[PDB]
Amino acid sequence: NNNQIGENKEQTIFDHKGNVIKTEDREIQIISKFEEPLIVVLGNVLSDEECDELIELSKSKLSGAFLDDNELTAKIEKRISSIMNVPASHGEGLHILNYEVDQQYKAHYDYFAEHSRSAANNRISTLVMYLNDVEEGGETFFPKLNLSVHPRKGMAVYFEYFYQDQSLNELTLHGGAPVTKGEKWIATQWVRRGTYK
Amino acid sequence: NQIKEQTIFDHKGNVIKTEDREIQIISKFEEPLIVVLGNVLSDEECDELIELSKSKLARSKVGSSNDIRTSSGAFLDDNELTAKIEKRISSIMNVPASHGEGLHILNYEVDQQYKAHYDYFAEHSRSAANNRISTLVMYLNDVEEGGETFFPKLNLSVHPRKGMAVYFEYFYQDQSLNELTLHGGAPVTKGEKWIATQWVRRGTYK
Ligand SMILES: O=C(O)CCC(=O)C(=O)O
Ligand SMILES: O=C(O)CCC(=O)C(=O)O
Ligand SMILES: [K+]
Repeated sequence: NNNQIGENKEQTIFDHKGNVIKTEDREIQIISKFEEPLIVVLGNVLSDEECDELIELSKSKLSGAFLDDNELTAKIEKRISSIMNVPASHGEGLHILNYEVDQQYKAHYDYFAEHSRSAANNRISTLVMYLNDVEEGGETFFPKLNLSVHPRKGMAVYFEYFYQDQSLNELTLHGGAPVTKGEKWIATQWVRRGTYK
Repeated sequence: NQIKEQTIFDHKGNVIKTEDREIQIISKFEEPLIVVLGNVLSDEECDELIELSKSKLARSKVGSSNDIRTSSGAFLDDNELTAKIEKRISSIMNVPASHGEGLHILNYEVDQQYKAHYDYFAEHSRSAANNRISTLVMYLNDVEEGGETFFPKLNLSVHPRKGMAVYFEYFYQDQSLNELTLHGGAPVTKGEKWIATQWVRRGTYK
């Protein structure tokens, strides 16, 4: 029952210790952390072939679109659940987005306004997975924090917005900067507070 | 019509093409500028640097018997490998290799740490005549737990990952921006940590 040590900080959903996240089928690398709100750059999230397969599944179906469930998407969602420390049933599913040149995603929040039907089971965290390499542009940027993550195939950026202090959630404003050369493919997993699917 | 101080590192885009390798720009903290970089050193280059740091090429002892000091670690005298790596690093850092102090190798064992500090020298010192302006810390091995490079005034950490590096600079006119680059190496709690550091001076050093 010792004295208080350091300042009191809100607990996060992502609570992994160390430099690696050992999932059932892959060891994910913790690359960098912005402490609060928690933004984590992750390495070795998806294999090259998994990235290819997700893009292919996306093209055959066609803003973006969710993939239909199959053995690959369930495998990937299971791995993602280990990273995000929330059961896969809380995720909305693998949503695939393709940016052509000059396309972008203007800054926004991923959680829903309190006064909306969707906020009854609100989003609490996001994982953005880079499915290809982007010749130029396409950074994921957080303008209130002056932090950017640059696309790199197989890597991902994790961030959460489940804080009691709503100003911390409001620091998670983020966008996809315009692609200026090449194209950008991402998969996004948005995680809800409760079971979604 | 007008629409921030300029930086030494001014690379545009997602990669840095050097004479022999394409380095990956992974993440950027804008000001003071801190950049996580991928694909800096190959696995074998990391292993060889570690081995060289235990040879007669080293000028001192690379390992220590809890707080790392400025006498801890060793500079490597020049050979074919170190020159090749310094040439690559110079393209990353946008400064000629002759401004670098040379590869400095440091080994941390369990419980060892580098308490938070600045890399630049105090104005009132002989070393400030040709002060340091930027640092590249290259991770030469994997660390299971601990060993993060942390910036306590910015609440940002970079975790060790073999072959990656963190770059940061402290050549700003606004001195408060330089003082935001206070950083350290968090204690290694499982395994060991090997790094190479290149410190770059404003003018020719060697
Ligand atoms: O394209 C990006 O980098 C950002 C993606 C994003 O904002 C999302 O998928 O929710
Ligand atoms: O060990 C680290 O992560 C940081 C080392 C450092 O601060 C330096 O090499 O100058
Ligand atoms: K030293």
